[PDB]
Amino acid sequence: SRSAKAGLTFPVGRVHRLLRRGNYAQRIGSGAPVYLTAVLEYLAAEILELAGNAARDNKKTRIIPRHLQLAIRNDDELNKLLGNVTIAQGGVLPNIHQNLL
Amino acid sequence: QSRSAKAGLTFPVGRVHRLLRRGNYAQRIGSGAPVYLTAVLEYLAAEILELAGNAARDNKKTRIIPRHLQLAIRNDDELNKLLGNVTIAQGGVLPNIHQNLLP
Amino acid sequence: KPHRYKPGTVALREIRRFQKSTELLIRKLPFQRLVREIAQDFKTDLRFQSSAIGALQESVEAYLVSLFEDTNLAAIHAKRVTIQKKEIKLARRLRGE
Amino acid sequence: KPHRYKPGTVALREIRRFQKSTELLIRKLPFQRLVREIAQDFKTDLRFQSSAIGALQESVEAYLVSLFEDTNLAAIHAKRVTIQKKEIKLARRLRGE
Amino acid sequence: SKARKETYSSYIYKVLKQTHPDTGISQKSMSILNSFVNDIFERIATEASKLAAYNKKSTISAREIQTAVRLILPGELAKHAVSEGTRAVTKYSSST
Amino acid sequence: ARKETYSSYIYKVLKQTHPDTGISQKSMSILNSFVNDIFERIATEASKLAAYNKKSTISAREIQTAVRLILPGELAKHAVSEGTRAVTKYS
Amino acid sequence: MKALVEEIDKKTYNPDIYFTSLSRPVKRINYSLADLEARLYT
Amino acid sequence: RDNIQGITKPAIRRLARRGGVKRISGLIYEEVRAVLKSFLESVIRDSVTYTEHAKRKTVTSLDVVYALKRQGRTLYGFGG
Amino acid sequence: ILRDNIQGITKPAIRRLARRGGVKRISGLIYEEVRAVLKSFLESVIRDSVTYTEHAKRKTVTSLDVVYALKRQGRTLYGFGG
Amino acid sequence: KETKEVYEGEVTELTPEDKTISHVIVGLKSAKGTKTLRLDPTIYESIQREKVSIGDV
Repeated sequence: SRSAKAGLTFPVGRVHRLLRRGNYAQRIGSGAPVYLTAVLEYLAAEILELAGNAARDNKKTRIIPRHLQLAIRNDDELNKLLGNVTIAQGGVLPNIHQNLL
Repeated sequence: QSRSAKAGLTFPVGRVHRLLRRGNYAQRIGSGAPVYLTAVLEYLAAEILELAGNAARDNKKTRIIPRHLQLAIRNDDELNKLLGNVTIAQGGVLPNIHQNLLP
Repeated sequence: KPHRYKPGTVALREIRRFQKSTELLIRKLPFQRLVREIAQDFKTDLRFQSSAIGALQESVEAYLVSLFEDTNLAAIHAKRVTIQKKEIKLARRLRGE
Repeated sequence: KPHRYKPGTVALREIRRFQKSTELLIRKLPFQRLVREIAQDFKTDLRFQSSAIGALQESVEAYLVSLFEDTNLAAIHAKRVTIQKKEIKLARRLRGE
Repeated sequence: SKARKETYSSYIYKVLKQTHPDTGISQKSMSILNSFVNDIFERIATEASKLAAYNKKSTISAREIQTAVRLILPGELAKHAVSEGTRAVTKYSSST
Repeated sequence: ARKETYSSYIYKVLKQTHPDTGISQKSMSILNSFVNDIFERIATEASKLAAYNKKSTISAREIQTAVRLILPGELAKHAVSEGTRAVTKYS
Repeated sequence: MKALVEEIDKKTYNPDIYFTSLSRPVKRINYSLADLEARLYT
Repeated sequence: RDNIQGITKPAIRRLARRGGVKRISGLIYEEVRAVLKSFLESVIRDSVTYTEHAKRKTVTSLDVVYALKRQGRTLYGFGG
Repeated sequence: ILRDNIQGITKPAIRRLARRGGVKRISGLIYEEVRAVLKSFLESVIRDSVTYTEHAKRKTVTSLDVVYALKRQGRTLYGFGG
Repeated sequence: KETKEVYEGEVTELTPEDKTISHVIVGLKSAKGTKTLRLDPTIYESIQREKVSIGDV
């Protein structure tokens, strides 16, 4: 496939066929699914390394949704990117007010 | 003769059907969907025309300023719930005076 | 000599207890009869899957938690620790509702 | 015998005066040099049409009016008639910003 | 110097003559109405596209416009719009 | 019946980043909803951005300015750098 | 050399507290629950 | 008949403990119960809309997730 | 023209905008806080305007750039250039 | 060829900073601007030599 010669992991044919059958435009370029798999691979690698270190903080070798919830909410760009997204079984942040102490 | 006059429509069906064809929505487009869309847009546009028309009739003017459309939209509950983020230029605001600020 | 806590202690350890738990705080059967009760007058003789009930209960629980946090900050702005009805109307209206 | 109004009268007739007017309250030249000032460090040697400036000034004016209404209700919740900085941070933060 | 542009001026003027043929319309409010119809066209069109994509079908019919109008509008506007829309569609298909 | 997911790809990038920590099934479904959502984000922004230029062709320019417009400058900067690096290395 | 003249604000400047400061970089944030609750309860 | 009273007062007290609330007044359970009563109509009505459009008598998880998709909430997890 | 055009917004202008919102009494930091919110807002819209202007291969910003710039943010500004 | 800096204005306050070893902030009120500056004790000593006060150019 053309993903290995370009340094990609996600396939180009599935994204290109999904853009063809997704009713977006008449003509589809050849570098657009490569760019899309590059952006999705970098972002998915970012969530994988942030949730991976968040799983490394609580001394567990498995990723629970609370680690992904704290990994997304603890980052500013992920909270600004996704502010309305509700994560199931992720819990909330330990936010304790100062005046209630 | 167009198909708008035989169906009781004002907006054209060919412009909406061609706009749905070239708008990249789906592969197959039905024949009753632009008629339904011109029916809904004609009823809604007639609603804004009659509410802004009576709002222009309230201030004794034979021309529709954007303040009449602003009060006609904001005074209705379904129009305010439908469009709550829409900013109208040169429409002004509503005369909302609080009770506790009065002497 | 009875052993009683002062008012304000058990709420803090209830915050420490429930804030570490990801479980649902609403039972399945009153939410089931409630969802079927709202679904009664819309369409008669409907069916619900075993899924799609903890999704409504999950979004209701988390959305109500965020509403209690925004309303809690609204009560913090009033320089008191008690939540009031005007705090719910204030934090409900200021969110765009 | 000078004729002076008590404090609290001219604000009400200013509300009655400006709430009936749909005109813009910001001049065109400081908003022009302000828009060009923010547009200086982004892309050098840009051009602006005669339009698309009263649109930014219109959305800025109406959005700031709605922000002053929500902040005004926030100051109403504090049981006073004065607007404060924590009211702007409260009504700004509670709108999702 | 200008080729052509498309607007809803004559249609809004015709419905204006159908409702109240005394009051006139300014040009700017006509542009606001053009932005309104041009926006709601993208609303019902986009909701028809996503609603057609949800049913795993490639055909957009009056059913998708009917449930789309019923889902994006309040019950009064979707009720009278569904009644007048089905009246215009069923009156249209009866001519043949 | 068949279904499509990103299990092996997320497991492969997991083996590329930290090949010790495992992933649960539910968080894998959350990541599938994430990639499936951002795919519709950049795809829909590419559709509207292609519709704004009166063109019927979607190229890497629309994905580049679309990523530059819907993301913060760090994620759009490194995503634009790595994306142009993968595209220019591909061509 | 040493400047005999120094421009200074009234509100911002204090003579005593002197402060001077300037793939993806990211500040280290501990994801531990007992660390954050240990910080907020001390 | 009156399944809205199935939500107990210690349940709203525990949901107040999740939000960081120390002291709770009397009308909080009634106001929260009313907001929940409007919310379940606001989501459930769209669920019956998509269920009626889908030609189905049983509501699935895709109906709930796609029902919360257009409202900007984008509920993940079950049926994504 | 290039040096501190943020102070061009006058204090009676913010006072008149407070009169439009129904505010009776105005404190001191309201003009600075409102000026800061406006300063962030003009960057938040104007940055997307330079984004669409750079994508459009144009050196002049039009009304469609502003309306389409406010389209994705959910504000949907009507009127000029709809 | 060399460049030099020129400062001028009406003296508003002569006061130590807030704590001290005795330096003086001199607030020079010009027409088009108002700025405060901190000076050395030698130029402050010449300021004491010129017998200036509050409101002297």
